[PDB]
Amino acid sequence: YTDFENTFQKTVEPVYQMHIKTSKDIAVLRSKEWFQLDDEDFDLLNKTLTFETETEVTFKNANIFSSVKCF
Amino acid sequence: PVMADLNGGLQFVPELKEFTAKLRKELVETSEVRKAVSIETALEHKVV
Amino acid sequence: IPRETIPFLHLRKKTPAGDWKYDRQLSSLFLDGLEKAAFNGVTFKDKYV
Repeated sequence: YTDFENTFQKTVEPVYQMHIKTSKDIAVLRSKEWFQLDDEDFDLLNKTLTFETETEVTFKNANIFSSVKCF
Repeated sequence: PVMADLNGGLQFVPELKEFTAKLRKELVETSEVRKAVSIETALEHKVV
Repeated sequence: IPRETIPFLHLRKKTPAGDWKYDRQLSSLFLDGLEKAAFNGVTFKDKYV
């Protein structure tokens, strides 16, 4: 089959944990567009963040996704 | 006997040790932050 | 203490320029401690020297 236009995939990514040890990690996180916070001034230093993400990918072909969403 | 002070006015800054440490800390922090952000942007570009 | 005079025993405070100068507050504290040690006596209990 090659009807990739009709193919889609939802996957619940495994729960990820990050320990913020230094301000370098905070700067790296804030440099990511996808990483958004309700309270932009939230103090992330010395804190543990848990990410529970769901990925929706629509395929263009066998290898390259036509669109990738991770929410 | 003569004391020549060729210090360049370094004695007039208050808390010279702490201010020197602050300068080095700000420079190092900027360097590591920029390097980490550049590396992560590069990895995001490569995976995308 | 007289005004504008340096006691024989005093404590010096480091100025922002880095030099040690006579300080009224520290000198008064030290002289008060000496007065108390002279009149009431000073204990050194639980002091390991």
